[PDB]
Amino acid sequence: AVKKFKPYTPSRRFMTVADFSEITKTEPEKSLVKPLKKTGGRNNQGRITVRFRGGGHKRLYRIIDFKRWDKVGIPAKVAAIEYDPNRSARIALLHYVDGEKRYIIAPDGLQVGQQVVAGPDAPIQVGNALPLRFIPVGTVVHAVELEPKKGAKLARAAGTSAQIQGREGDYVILRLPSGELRKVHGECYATVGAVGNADHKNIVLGKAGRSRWLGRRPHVRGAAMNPVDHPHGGGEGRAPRGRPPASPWGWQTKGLKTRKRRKPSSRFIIARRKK
Amino acid sequence: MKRTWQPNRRKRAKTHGFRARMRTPGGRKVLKRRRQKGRWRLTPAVRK
RNA sequence: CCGAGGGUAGGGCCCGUGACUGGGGCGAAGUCGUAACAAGGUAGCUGUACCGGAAGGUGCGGCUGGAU
RNA sequence: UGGGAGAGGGUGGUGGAAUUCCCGGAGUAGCGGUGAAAUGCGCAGAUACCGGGAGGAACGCCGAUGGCGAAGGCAGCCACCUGGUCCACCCGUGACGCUGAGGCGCGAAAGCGUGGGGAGCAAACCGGAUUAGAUACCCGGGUAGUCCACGCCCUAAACG
RNA sequence: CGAUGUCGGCUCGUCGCAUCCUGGGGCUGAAGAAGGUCCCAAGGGUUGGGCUGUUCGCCCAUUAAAGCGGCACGCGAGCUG
RNA sequence: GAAUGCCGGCAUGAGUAACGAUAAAGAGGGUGAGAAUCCCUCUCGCCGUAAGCCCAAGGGUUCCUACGCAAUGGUCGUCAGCGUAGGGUUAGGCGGGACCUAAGGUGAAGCCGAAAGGCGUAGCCGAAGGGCAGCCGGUUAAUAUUCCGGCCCUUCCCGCAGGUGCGAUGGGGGGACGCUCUAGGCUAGGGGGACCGGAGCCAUGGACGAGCCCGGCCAGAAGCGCAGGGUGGGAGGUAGGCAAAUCCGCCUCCCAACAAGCUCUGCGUGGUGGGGAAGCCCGGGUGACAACCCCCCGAAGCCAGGGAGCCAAGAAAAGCCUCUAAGCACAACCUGCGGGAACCCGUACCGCAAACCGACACAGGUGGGCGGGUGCAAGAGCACUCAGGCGCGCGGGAGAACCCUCGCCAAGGAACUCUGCAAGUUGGCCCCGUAACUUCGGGAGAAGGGGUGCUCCCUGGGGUGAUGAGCCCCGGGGAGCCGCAGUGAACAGGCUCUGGCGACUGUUUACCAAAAACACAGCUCUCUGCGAACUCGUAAGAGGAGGUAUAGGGAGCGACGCUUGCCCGGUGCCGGAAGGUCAAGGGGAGGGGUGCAAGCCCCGAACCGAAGCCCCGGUGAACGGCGGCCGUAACUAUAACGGUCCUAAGGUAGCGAAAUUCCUUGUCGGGUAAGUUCCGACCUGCACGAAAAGCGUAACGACCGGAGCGCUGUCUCGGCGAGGGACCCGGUGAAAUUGAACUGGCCGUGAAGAUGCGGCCUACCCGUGGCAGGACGAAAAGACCCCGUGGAGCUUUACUGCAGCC
RNA sequence: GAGCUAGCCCUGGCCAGGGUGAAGCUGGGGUGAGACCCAGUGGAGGCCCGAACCGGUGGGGGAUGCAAACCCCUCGGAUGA
Ligand SMILES: [K+]
Ligand SMILES: [Mg+2]
Ligand SMILES: [Mg+2]
Ligand SMILES: [Mg+2]
Ligand SMILES: [Mg+2]
Ligand SMILES: [Mg+2]
Ligand SMILES: [Mg+2]
Ligand SMILES: [Mg+2]
Ligand SMILES: [Mg+2]
Ligand SMILES: [Mg+2]
Ligand SMILES: [Mg+2]
Ligand SMILES: [Mg+2]
Ligand SMILES: [Mg+2]
Ligand SMILES: [Mg+2]
Ligand SMILES: [Mg+2]
Ligand SMILES: [Mg+2]
Ligand SMILES: [Mg+2]
Ligand SMILES: [Mg+2]
Ligand SMILES: [Mg+2]
Ligand SMILES: [Mg+2]
Ligand SMILES: [Mg+2]
Ligand SMILES: [Mg+2]
Ligand SMILES: [Mg+2]
Ligand SMILES: [Mg+2]
Ligand SMILES: [Mg+2]
Ligand SMILES: [Mg+2]
Ligand SMILES: [Mg+2]
Ligand SMILES: [Mg+2]
Ligand SMILES: [Mg+2]
Ligand SMILES: [Mg+2]
Ligand SMILES: [Mg+2]
Ligand SMILES: [Mg+2]
Ligand SMILES: [Mg+2]
Ligand SMILES: [Mg+2]
Ligand SMILES: [Mg+2]
Ligand SMILES: [Mg+2]
Ligand SMILES: [Mg+2]
Ligand SMILES: [Mg+2]
Ligand SMILES: [Mg+2]
Ligand SMILES: [Mg+2]
Ligand SMILES: [Mg+2]
Ligand SMILES: [Mg+2]
Ligand SMILES: [Mg+2]
Ligand SMILES: [Mg+2]
Ligand SMILES: [Mg+2]
Ligand SMILES: [Mg+2]
Ligand SMILES: [Mg+2]
Ligand SMILES: [Mg+2]
Ligand SMILES: [Mg+2]
Ligand SMILES: [Mg+2]
Ligand SMILES: [Mg+2]
Ligand SMILES: [Mg+2]
Ligand SMILES: [Mg+2]
Ligand SMILES: [Mg+2]
Ligand SMILES: [Mg+2]
Ligand SMILES: [Mg+2]
Ligand SMILES: [Mg+2]
Ligand SMILES: [Mg+2]
Ligand SMILES: [Mg+2]
Ligand SMILES: [Mg+2]
Ligand SMILES: [Mg+2]
Ligand SMILES: [Mg+2]
Ligand SMILES: [Mg+2]
Ligand SMILES: [Mg+2]
Ligand SMILES: [Mg+2]
Ligand SMILES: [Mg+2]
Ligand SMILES: [Mg+2]
Ligand SMILES: [Mg+2]
Ligand SMILES: [Mg+2]
Ligand SMILES: [Mg+2]
Ligand SMILES: [Mg+2]
Ligand SMILES: [Mg+2]
Ligand SMILES: [Mg+2]
Ligand SMILES: [Mg+2]
Ligand SMILES: [Mg+2]
Ligand SMILES: [Mg+2]
Ligand SMILES: [Mg+2]
Ligand SMILES: [Mg+2]
Ligand SMILES: [Mg+2]
Ligand SMILES: [Mg+2]
Ligand SMILES: [Mg+2]
Ligand SMILES: [Mg+2]
Ligand SMILES: [Mg+2]
Ligand SMILES: [Mg+2]
Ligand SMILES: [Mg+2]
Ligand SMILES: [Mg+2]
Ligand SMILES: [Mg+2]
Ligand SMILES: [Mg+2]
Ligand SMILES: [Mg+2]
Ligand SMILES: [Mg+2]
Ligand SMILES: [Mg+2]
Ligand SMILES: [Mg+2]
Ligand SMILES: [Mg+2]
Ligand SMILES: [Mg+2]
Ligand SMILES: [Mg+2]
Ligand SMILES: [Mg+2]
Ligand SMILES: [Mg+2]
Ligand SMILES: [Mg+2]
Ligand SMILES: [Mg+2]
Ligand SMILES: [Mg+2]
Ligand SMILES: [Mg+2]
Ligand SMILES: [Mg+2]
Ligand SMILES: [Mg+2]
Ligand SMILES: [Mg+2]
Ligand SMILES: [Mg+2]
Ligand SMILES: [Mg+2]
Ligand SMILES: [Mg+2]
Ligand SMILES: [Mg+2]
Ligand SMILES: [Mg+2]
Ligand SMILES: [Mg+2]
Ligand SMILES: [Mg+2]
Ligand SMILES: [Mg+2]
Ligand SMILES: [Mg+2]
Ligand SMILES: [Mg+2]
Ligand SMILES: [Mg+2]
Ligand SMILES: [Mg+2]
Ligand SMILES: [Mg+2]
Ligand SMILES: [Mg+2]
Ligand SMILES: [Mg+2]
Ligand SMILES: [Mg+2]
Ligand SMILES: [Mg+2]
Ligand SMILES: [Mg+2]
Ligand SMILES: [Mg+2]
Ligand SMILES: [Mg+2]
Ligand SMILES: [Mg+2]
Ligand SMILES: [Mg+2]
Ligand SMILES: [Mg+2]
Ligand SMILES: [Mg+2]
Ligand SMILES: [Mg+2]
Ligand SMILES: [Mg+2]
Ligand SMILES: [Mg+2]
Ligand SMILES: [Mg+2]
Ligand SMILES: [Mg+2]
Ligand SMILES: [Mg+2]
Ligand SMILES: [Mg+2]
Ligand SMILES: [Mg+2]
Ligand SMILES: [Mg+2]
Ligand SMILES: [Mg+2]
Ligand SMILES: [Mg+2]
Ligand SMILES: [Mg+2]
Ligand SMILES: [Mg+2]
Ligand SMILES: [Mg+2]
Ligand SMILES: [Mg+2]
Ligand SMILES: [Mg+2]
Ligand SMILES: [Mg+2]
Ligand SMILES: [Mg+2]
Ligand SMILES: [Mg+2]
Ligand SMILES: [Mg+2]
Ligand SMILES: [Mg+2]
Ligand SMILES: [Mg+2]
Ligand SMILES: [Mg+2]
Ligand SMILES: [Mg+2]
Ligand SMILES: [Mg+2]
Ligand SMILES: [Mg+2]
Ligand SMILES: [Mg+2]
Ligand SMILES: [Mg+2]
Ligand SMILES: [Mg+2]
Ligand SMILES: [Mg+2]
Ligand SMILES: [Mg+2]
Ligand SMILES: [Mg+2]
Ligand SMILES: [Mg+2]
Ligand SMILES: [Mg+2]
Ligand SMILES: [Mg+2]
Ligand SMILES: [Mg+2]
Ligand SMILES: [Mg+2]
Ligand SMILES: [Mg+2]
Ligand SMILES: [Mg+2]
Ligand SMILES: [Mg+2]
Ligand SMILES: [Mg+2]
Ligand SMILES: [Mg+2]
Ligand SMILES: [Mg+2]
Ligand SMILES: [Mg+2]
Ligand SMILES: [Mg+2]
Ligand SMILES: [Mg+2]
Ligand SMILES: [Mg+2]
Ligand SMILES: [Mg+2]
Ligand SMILES: [Mg+2]
Ligand SMILES: [Mg+2]
Ligand SMILES: [Mg+2]
Ligand SMILES: [Mg+2]
Ligand SMILES: [Mg+2]
Ligand SMILES: [Mg+2]
Ligand SMILES: [Mg+2]
Ligand SMILES: [Mg+2]
Ligand SMILES: [Mg+2]
Ligand SMILES: [Mg+2]
Ligand SMILES: [Mg+2]
Ligand SMILES: [Mg+2]
Ligand SMILES: [Mg+2]
Ligand SMILES: [Mg+2]
Ligand SMILES: [Mg+2]
Ligand SMILES: [Mg+2]
Ligand SMILES: [Mg+2]
Ligand SMILES: [Mg+2]
Ligand SMILES: [Mg+2]
Ligand SMILES: [Mg+2]
Ligand SMILES: [Mg+2]
Ligand SMILES: [Mg+2]
Ligand SMILES: [Mg+2]
Ligand SMILES: [Mg+2]
Ligand SMILES: [Mg+2]
Ligand SMILES: [Mg+2]
Ligand SMILES: [Mg+2]
Ligand SMILES: [Mg+2]
Ligand SMILES: [Mg+2]
Ligand SMILES: [Mg+2]
Ligand SMILES: [Mg+2]
Ligand SMILES: [Mg+2]
Ligand SMILES: [Mg+2]
Ligand SMILES: [Mg+2]
Ligand SMILES: [Mg+2]
Ligand SMILES: [Mg+2]
Ligand SMILES: [Mg+2]
Ligand SMILES: [Mg+2]
Ligand SMILES: [Mg+2]
Ligand SMILES: [Mg+2]
Ligand SMILES: [Mg+2]
Ligand SMILES: [Mg+2]
Ligand SMILES: [Mg+2]
Ligand SMILES: [Mg+2]
Ligand SMILES: [Mg+2]
Ligand SMILES: [Mg+2]
Ligand SMILES: [Mg+2]
Ligand SMILES: [Mg+2]
Ligand SMILES: [Mg+2]
Ligand SMILES: [Mg+2]
Ligand SMILES: [Mg+2]
Ligand SMILES: [Mg+2]
Ligand SMILES: [Mg+2]
Ligand SMILES: [Mg+2]
Ligand SMILES: [Mg+2]
Ligand SMILES: [Mg+2]
Ligand SMILES: [Mg+2]
Ligand SMILES: [Mg+2]
Ligand SMILES: [Mg+2]
Ligand SMILES: [Mg+2]
Ligand SMILES: [Mg+2]
Ligand SMILES: [Mg+2]
Ligand SMILES: [Mg+2]
Ligand SMILES: [Mg+2]
Ligand SMILES: [Mg+2]
Ligand SMILES: [Mg+2]
Ligand SMILES: [Mg+2]
Ligand SMILES: [Mg+2]
Ligand SMILES: [Mg+2]
Ligand SMILES: [Mg+2]
Ligand SMILES: [Mg+2]
Ligand SMILES: [Mg+2]
Ligand SMILES: [Mg+2]
Ligand SMILES: [Mg+2]
Ligand SMILES: [Mg+2]
Ligand SMILES: [Mg+2]
Ligand SMILES: [Mg+2]
Ligand SMILES: [Mg+2]
Ligand SMILES: [Mg+2]
Ligand SMILES: [Mg+2]
Ligand SMILES: [Mg+2]
Ligand SMILES: [Mg+2]
Ligand SMILES: [Mg+2]
Ligand SMILES: [Mg+2]
Ligand SMILES: [Mg+2]
Ligand SMILES: [Mg+2]
Ligand SMILES: [Mg+2]
Ligand SMILES: [Mg+2]
Ligand SMILES: [Mg+2]
C-alpha cells in the first residue's frame, strides 16, 4: 500500500514509496549474495549497446532459486521476507529441514512461519512448486519454466501470474501475464499463487533524481537531435516527425512487428497478446 | 586553466612504453621504424 | 507620562462608476422550425451525462401527474 | 426465556440457460434488416447445423395484488458473519418516555479519480434510409459507461 | 571583393540658401492689431519631454522660432551597438 | 627585381611601448674595483583557513659548502634555483615489493576469424581498497619514526619445556562494508588562575602592586583504574555446506541473559627517559635543582565492527579462527621461554610554486592533512593579530591633458538611455507585524516598523563541581551616562504591482548565445514469450539481464488541473491460406546445328512455381488534412435560415492584433501632462487550435516585457580630491608596419574621392606633449554576392549500388 | 591519441556555520470504535541563508594581455541528477 508525502518540497508533492510492510528482515543472507558487476550498458567491446544506463545505487545480487526441483520432497520453512533491489518482487528466505538456505521470489499471501515444498505430490498451496501437469486447471501460478529443467522463465515480476487454461497431450495451455496463449510443457515446474508486491505499479518516482538512483540516465528525444544523430533530427524550430516515426537506426517504431518470421516456437503460441 | 599535459609516470609507461609497443602489430612497426631511422630512444623515457 | 490630531505603511466593509461581456423582463401584426397540451402523431415528466441553429435529441436510472 | 417468516445487509464460493468470439467438422448462395429498403455481412465459403474452447454480464420457471428494509433499495444456489422484526409466556427493571435546531451516518441513476475488467448493451460518433430539412424517430456499426475493488460526488417524479 | 565597416544615437562641428525666427522691403481682397504673398538678407539663433532601434512621424508643455539640405545617407584607428 | 617566394644578414617604427598585480618603504653599519638592489642592525608596511606548516603527484640535484659574475635574472648585482668544484639521501617497524583481491587486463581449457588477429572459465596480473610489527627526544652545513639514546614490538630458523589428533590450495566462520541523524566517556586543541618557576622593569602625570612581562609539559612496557567494542553454555538428532568433518546449517531439550564471564581496543596512571620560556650575554651560552599544578571550554578525531531512523538496500580476496582429507602420529601443530636470522627499491631538495602543468623566475591551473587568539549571534565568514613568512628582481622625481581604480557633491531626482546600463539605496541579530492568491506546503526575509552602546542596582535557569564557591552558558527587571551616529570599523537583501515563456531542483554551445533550448517526474502509442526485441561485432562473443510483460526496447508529448473534435481517399503500419503479376527451378508443344548413323549439341510454347507489388479490409497520442460562391428578418445593419458547387472530411471546445496580425502605431478602454511599448477588451485569425498537444495554473527563474515606490553623478552639468599610469631624469629596451620619399591648402583634371598632374594660394630649418579628419591608414589573398562542368555536411517518393531484413 | 575533453566502470575523499520543522512516536481531547484536533518530542527534504568547493549572470578593465579566455566588482548551486 503505497506511501504518500506532504508537499514540503516540489518533488515530495508527488513522490510515492513502497510501504515495505511485508519485509521482516532488513539485511541479506551473507552466504547467498555475490557482487553484481555494473555494466553502464557497455558490452565486452566497451561500447554502449543500451543507451542511457549507469550511475545507480550499488547492489549485491541475491541468488534466487529458479529450479526448486533440486530439493523435491524436502519441506522448507519461510524464515523471512526481504528486499531485493535486483527485481520488482520481494524475495523469501527459506530454511529447509535439510538445513540448506535458499531464496525464492515471494508470492502474494506467503507468510513468514509457513512451510513450503516442491514436487508432484505437493499440496496445491501458495508457495509450492509442481510440474505444470499436476496443477489443476484454472490455478494461478508463477515462476514458470519455459522448458523442463531449464529454469523458471515466465511470470516473475511483482504482481504477475499465469493461469492454467487447459491441457493437451504432454503440454499445458498457460495464459501468460501478457495475454498470450502458449503451450508450455507439462514437466515444466511452476509455483502456486501470484507474485507478491502488486502495488509496485502504483509508485510515482516523483522527480528526476529518483530515476538516477535506479541506474536510469536521462533519455534524449530524437526530435531534439540533429540529422547526423537520428531520423527525427534537424528542422528549423520545432518540427513534426515528417516521415514514419523511426528509431535512431532507421526502422519504424509505430506498429512494425519484429518477432522473427520462422521462429520454431511459433508452433506453440496459440494466440498473440491483446490490449 | 587546466592544460593538456598532466604528466603521470604510470600512464606514460603503460601507453607508450616498450612492452605496450611490442604487444600489438602497429607498435612493433613503430619500433621497427624507429630503429631503422636510428632514433637514440625507441620509447619515451619515464623515470618509473 | 498621557494626549486632539498630523504623518508613513499595510489591511477589512460599503458606495458610485468602467472598454467590454452575461443572461433577464417587456415590447399590435419580423425570420426559422413545431418541442409541449389529443397516444400532440417518437406517451410525458424527470436527476444526470453527452451532443445539436433553436426549441430539443439521445443514453442511464426513476415517477404516472401515461393513453389504449 | 422460548419460538417464527423474510430478494434485510457484508464476505467468500459456485451452478445452468443464453449472446458474442475462437478452433474443428458438415454444407451452399445468400444472410441480415425494415413500413418498404439501404448501409452492412457472404464463394477470400457467410447464414442455418453439430462437437470443442475462452470470457463477461444477468439470474428463466418458482413470482404473487407476494415478502424484507428507515429510506435509497434488495431476486440462481451454497456456507460464514450481521441488523431489524413479529408472536408466545406474563418472569425481571420501575416512567428509564416522545420528539428532535445543530452534529453524524446512510443515500437510485448519471458523473469523477486510481487500478482492473469488457460478452451483451450503448450517450458521443460514423454510415444507411425517411424528409423541404432530419444535427431525430427507423436500420448497420460504434467509444466512454454499464461490471469489480478503493475513494469521491450527495442529486431526483429520493412519491403514498 | 590580396576588404572603401554597413542604420540610428552621442560627441564635435562646418558649409549651402530654395529663410523657421530675428533685421529691411513692395503688393494686399493692408482701418488698427494680426495675417497672406513675394523681394533682400546666412550675423546670430533655432528649447525640454512621452512613444518607438528607429531616421521620420505623432503627441505633451513652452517658444522669437521650434528651418530644410550638403559634408562617404559628415564623423565606429572618436564612443555606443 | 618582384612569386603575401625560400634561407640568412641588417634596417624602420625608437631611445619609443614596456620592465608582469598599488602589500611600501627609510636610515645606519659592513663587504667590494664597482652597491637603491648582497650581508647585518633598527624603524615602517603586507599575509596569517596563508602569502604559515606537513603529505601526495609531477620535477630530477634544483639541497649544503667553498670559489666565481661572461651569459641566464625584464634594471643592478659583490647576490641567485646561474658557472666550477667538494660534500650530502643510512630503516625488520615509514612507503612499495618478497601478501590479498577490485574495475580492467591477461589468459592452460575451449570458441571464432582470409593473414594480422578477436573472444574466453579457472588461474595469473592489477591499489590511494583489505592485511601487517615504532613512539619520544638528541644530533649534521646538509639525513633522520632511517644515526644515536631511552623504552617497546613483529616475522622466520633452531633448541628446551609444557600441551593437543596433528594435518589443506578443500568445508565453514570471520573479514564485510550505504545515507542521514546521533548517545556516553575520552583525547587532540584552547581560555583563565589571586597557585607554582623566571632574567628583569617602575618610564612621562600616577602605580612596589593579588603590578607588568614570560612559562607552567612530552613519551612510556606489564600491572591497575575508567569508558567502550566483540561474544551465549551444554546435550541429543541430522538426509544440507559437490569427499570427509567433532566445524557450520537445520531441528529438540536443559541452563544462562538489560547481566556476568571471557576476549579485544581507546583513554588515564604507570618503573623510566626527555623537554623546558621571556630577558640577558656572544646558532650558542645563561635563566634553571627552571616550575611543571588547579579550574573551565572542548571536537568533524578516539572507544567503533557504538546507537536510531530511512530506502535508493549499500566490493572482493587474503591474513585470522574452526572443521576434517590424504597422510602422519620418532612426526606435526599449539603455548611459554631462549639463542640465532631478518633481503630489494624510495628517502636530498621544490611541492598553491621562481623548482609541478601553462614556450617565460607567466596575476592562470594543481588532490590530502594541520591551520593559534580576540571581537562581531554562529563559522573555515570579517577586521586585527601569534608562530611563521613576506614588501611581489628597475629605480629617482614631477604633481598637465587624458585613461584606469576610488572618495565627495549645492538644487533637482531617471529629466539619462535601446534598458536605471552602471552606481546608489536596502543590508546581521532580536521583537512587533505581514496581502491577493494557493496544489494548504506555501506565497514569507512579503510589505512595514521598533530595538541594538556604556555604567550601576536587583534577580530567574543551566553545565561543571558536590547540593556550595569558582569558572562557564542562556536569560529577566529597574535606574542612569555620552555622541552626529551604539551590527559606531570590516563582512551581511532595495521593494512592490502586472504580463509572456518554462511546472519545479537540474543540463548546454571548453573560448561571443545559460535561454523560452536540453533534461525532468508524469501521460499515450508501439515493439518484445526469452537463445526476447533491440544494440555492438565478419564471427565467436557480449550488452539487454544473471532481468521475464507491474519487465525490457523504440517514439512523441512533458508536473498538475479541465480537456484533446471530424477525415482511413493518398503514404506508413497491421490483418487477409481467393484472385492478378511475379525470378531461379520444374515442364518440354514444337523447332535448330552437326554426323552415314546410333548419337552429341543449342533454342524453346502452354502449364506448375515465393517474397514483393496489385487487390480487399483495419488503423491518428500513425505521415498528415480539416472548403467556395449567392441569397435571406417589418428602419438600417447583420444573417439564426436557405440555394448550389466541391471534398476523404471541411477547424469542435478553448484561445485570438498573440514569442503568431501583413494592412497596423487596427479600434475602444486603462495607466502618463504626452504611451509605435504595456495591461484589459473587441474579432475580416494576411497566416491559433487541441500530445510537432489546446486553454489555465500556486510555487519556482542571474530568462524576456510594462508600471510604481525608495535612492542615486545615469542625467540637467559638471566640480574638486586620492592613488596607479601618462610627463621629466638614470638603467634595460620591443612591435605590427615599411617600393622609395625632398610627403602643404583650394578649385580643377585624371581609371570617376590627388602630398605626387594643371592653375592659383599658402609655407624659414628641426623637434616635444597632445587630437584623430586624410594617407581610399594597419590587420586578415571579402567569411556577403557571383564564377569553377572546385570541395564538404545534410535530405529525399533524384540515380545506382551496399549492409541489413524477407 | 580519452595524461585535454565526454560518458561509464572500480576504489577512496570532501561539503564551516546558521535556518525551516514532514512523517513517526508520546500525551491530551474526541468517538461505539474511528477519522480527526492540540501540545510536546522528532529531525525528513534534487528545502532556505551562507564559506570551502563547483560555477560563470550583468558591468568594467584587459586586447603586440599577467593570460592563445585573464583580473575586479556583482551573481547561480552549495546532502545532491
Ligand atoms: K547573405
Ligand atoms: Mg496536503
Ligand atoms: Mg513489501
Ligand atoms: Mg562470500
Ligand atoms: Mg556484466
Ligand atoms: Mg574481459
Ligand atoms: Mg580492450
Ligand atoms: Mg538502446
Ligand atoms: Mg548506456
Ligand atoms: Mg525486474
Ligand atoms: Mg523487492
Ligand atoms: Mg515448452
Ligand atoms: Mg512496491
Ligand atoms: Mg509505473
Ligand atoms: Mg539502483
Ligand atoms: Mg525512464
Ligand atoms: Mg526526453
Ligand atoms: Mg520519451
Ligand atoms: Mg531537433
Ligand atoms: Mg537542435
Ligand atoms: Mg557523429
Ligand atoms: Mg538520417
Ligand atoms: Mg524531421
Ligand atoms: Mg528542430
Ligand atoms: Mg516552424
Ligand atoms: Mg531544433
Ligand atoms: Mg510533414
Ligand atoms: Mg522512417
Ligand atoms: Mg530489425
Ligand atoms: Mg504474445
Ligand atoms: Mg578543463
Ligand atoms: Mg589528470
Ligand atoms: Mg603514477
Ligand atoms: Mg600513481
Ligand atoms: Mg594511470
Ligand atoms: Mg607499457
Ligand atoms: Mg593499453
Ligand atoms: Mg603482425
Ligand atoms: Mg630525438
Ligand atoms: Mg648512444
Ligand atoms: Mg614509441
Ligand atoms: Mg497635528
Ligand atoms: Mg417579413
Ligand atoms: Mg415579434
Ligand atoms: Mg407536436
Ligand atoms: Mg413528429
Ligand atoms: Mg453546442
Ligand atoms: Mg443524437
Ligand atoms: Mg460471394
Ligand atoms: Mg473457390
Ligand atoms: Mg475476453
Ligand atoms: Mg410480572
Ligand atoms: Mg450516490
Ligand atoms: Mg445518411
Ligand atoms: Mg426529400
Ligand atoms: Mg412508487
Ligand atoms: Mg568589395
Ligand atoms: Mg594588402
Ligand atoms: Mg586589408
Ligand atoms: Mg565593405
Ligand atoms: Mg547623450
Ligand atoms: Mg481689418
Ligand atoms: Mg543667418
Ligand atoms: Mg523618434
Ligand atoms: Mg536614413
Ligand atoms: Mg515612423
Ligand atoms: Mg511672431
Ligand atoms: Mg541635414
Ligand atoms: Mg560610405
Ligand atoms: Mg543616399
Ligand atoms: Mg540608402
Ligand atoms: Mg568600433
Ligand atoms: Mg556609427
Ligand atoms: Mg578606421
Ligand atoms: Mg545586437
Ligand atoms: Mg620581372
Ligand atoms: Mg623578394
Ligand atoms: Mg611578408
Ligand atoms: Mg610563393
Ligand atoms: Mg622568407
Ligand atoms: Mg633575416
Ligand atoms: Mg650565418
Ligand atoms: Mg638582426
Ligand atoms: Mg633605431
Ligand atoms: Mg611615437
Ligand atoms: Mg609593450
Ligand atoms: Mg607588460
Ligand atoms: Mg591584489
Ligand atoms: Mg592586503
Ligand atoms: Mg629611515
Ligand atoms: Mg634603503
Ligand atoms: Mg667582489
Ligand atoms: Mg646593488
Ligand atoms: Mg654594483
Ligand atoms: Mg628593492
Ligand atoms: Mg640582508
Ligand atoms: Mg632608527
Ligand atoms: Mg586567524
Ligand atoms: Mg652575470
Ligand atoms: Mg659581469
Ligand atoms: Mg653582471
Ligand atoms: Mg668566467
Ligand atoms: Mg640577463
Ligand atoms: Mg622576467
Ligand atoms: Mg644535501
Ligand atoms: Mg629500526
Ligand atoms: Mg626470500
Ligand atoms: Mg593476486
Ligand atoms: Mg578479416
Ligand atoms: Mg597488470
Ligand atoms: Mg598484486
Ligand atoms: Mg596496498
Ligand atoms: Mg608496514
Ligand atoms: Mg610504540
Ligand atoms: Mg659534519
Ligand atoms: Mg557482512
Ligand atoms: Mg557483503
Ligand atoms: Mg571497502
Ligand atoms: Mg538512502
Ligand atoms: Mg594524549
Ligand atoms: Mg577559548
Ligand atoms: Mg545456543
Ligand atoms: Mg551428516
Ligand atoms: Mg582500532
Ligand atoms: Mg643547569
Ligand atoms: Mg572531517
Ligand atoms: Mg560532514
Ligand atoms: Mg568507527
Ligand atoms: Mg571476486
Ligand atoms: Mg612414529
Ligand atoms: Mg592445540
Ligand atoms: Mg629476494
Ligand atoms: Mg629523508
Ligand atoms: Mg618543503
Ligand atoms: Mg590558487
Ligand atoms: Mg594544499
Ligand atoms: Mg619557490
Ligand atoms: Mg618576479
Ligand atoms: Mg605563478
Ligand atoms: Mg581546525
Ligand atoms: Mg597561540
Ligand atoms: Mg556573525
Ligand atoms: Mg612592491
Ligand atoms: Mg615588480
Ligand atoms: Mg600578492
Ligand atoms: Mg611632470
Ligand atoms: Mg586597487
Ligand atoms: Mg565613504
Ligand atoms: Mg566633506
Ligand atoms: Mg547631488
Ligand atoms: Mg524620484
Ligand atoms: Mg524623491
Ligand atoms: Mg524610465
Ligand atoms: Mg525596462
Ligand atoms: Mg539590453
Ligand atoms: Mg550600497
Ligand atoms: Mg553591510
Ligand atoms: Mg495586495
Ligand atoms: Mg496572508
Ligand atoms: Mg496569481
Ligand atoms: Mg494557506
Ligand atoms: Mg519573520
Ligand atoms: Mg523586516
Ligand atoms: Mg533597549
Ligand atoms: Mg562607549
Ligand atoms: Mg549628547
Ligand atoms: Mg542577503
Ligand atoms: Mg502581489
Ligand atoms: Mg527552458
Ligand atoms: Mg526552467
Ligand atoms: Mg507551458
Ligand atoms: Mg503547469
Ligand atoms: Mg519541466
Ligand atoms: Mg540545487
Ligand atoms: Mg559559449
Ligand atoms: Mg562557440
Ligand atoms: Mg573556441
Ligand atoms: Mg560572455
Ligand atoms: Mg541560468
Ligand atoms: Mg540545449
Ligand atoms: Mg523538454
Ligand atoms: Mg502532463
Ligand atoms: Mg551492427
Ligand atoms: Mg551484424
Ligand atoms: Mg548477465
Ligand atoms: Mg523505455
Ligand atoms: Mg516539447
Ligand atoms: Mg487517411
Ligand atoms: Mg483505408
Ligand atoms: Mg491508409
Ligand atoms: Mg505522401
Ligand atoms: Mg505471391
Ligand atoms: Mg493528404
Ligand atoms: Mg467538442
Ligand atoms: Mg485579434
Ligand atoms: Mg494569445
Ligand atoms: Mg514570435
Ligand atoms: Mg498567425
Ligand atoms: Mg500588427
Ligand atoms: Mg508591422
Ligand atoms: Mg496608437
Ligand atoms: Mg488613457
Ligand atoms: Mg492584450
Ligand atoms: Mg477585425
Ligand atoms: Mg506532430
Ligand atoms: Mg508548431
Ligand atoms: Mg498534433
Ligand atoms: Mg487550479
Ligand atoms: Mg504561470
Ligand atoms: Mg504562477
Ligand atoms: Mg530557471
Ligand atoms: Mg533563468
Ligand atoms: Mg520602473
Ligand atoms: Mg561623472
Ligand atoms: Mg593622482
Ligand atoms: Mg628635463
Ligand atoms: Mg639608458
Ligand atoms: Mg638587459
Ligand atoms: Mg624615391
Ligand atoms: Mg627622396
Ligand atoms: Mg613632411
Ligand atoms: Mg606640409
Ligand atoms: Mg566625373
Ligand atoms: Mg581632386
Ligand atoms: Mg601639395
Ligand atoms: Mg603639381
Ligand atoms: Mg604634365
Ligand atoms: Mg602646381
Ligand atoms: Mg591657400
Ligand atoms: Mg620624449
Ligand atoms: Mg607625442
Ligand atoms: Mg588621423
Ligand atoms: Mg578616425
Ligand atoms: Mg582615415
Ligand atoms: Mg587602397
Ligand atoms: Mg581610411
Ligand atoms: Mg580610417
Ligand atoms: Mg584578424
Ligand atoms: Mg591563396
Ligand atoms: Mg578573394
Ligand atoms: Mg579570407
Ligand atoms: Mg555578385
Ligand atoms: Mg562566366
Ligand atoms: Mg554541370
Ligand atoms: Mg565550365
Ligand atoms: Mg562542385
Ligand atoms: Mg563526399
Ligand atoms: Mg558489401
Ligand atoms: Mg581525463
Ligand atoms: Mg554542501
Ligand atoms: Mg553547507
Ligand atoms: Mg519544533
Ligand atoms: Mg521515530
Ligand atoms: Mg533540532
Ligand atoms: Mg523552506
Ligand atoms: Mg539545497
Ligand atoms: Mg532560511
Ligand atoms: Mg571556471
Ligand atoms: Mg566573467
Ligand atoms: Mg553593476
Ligand atoms: Mg581575447
Ligand atoms: Mg578573475
Ligand atoms: Mg568578487
Ligand atoms: Mg545557497
Ligand atoms: Mg550523501
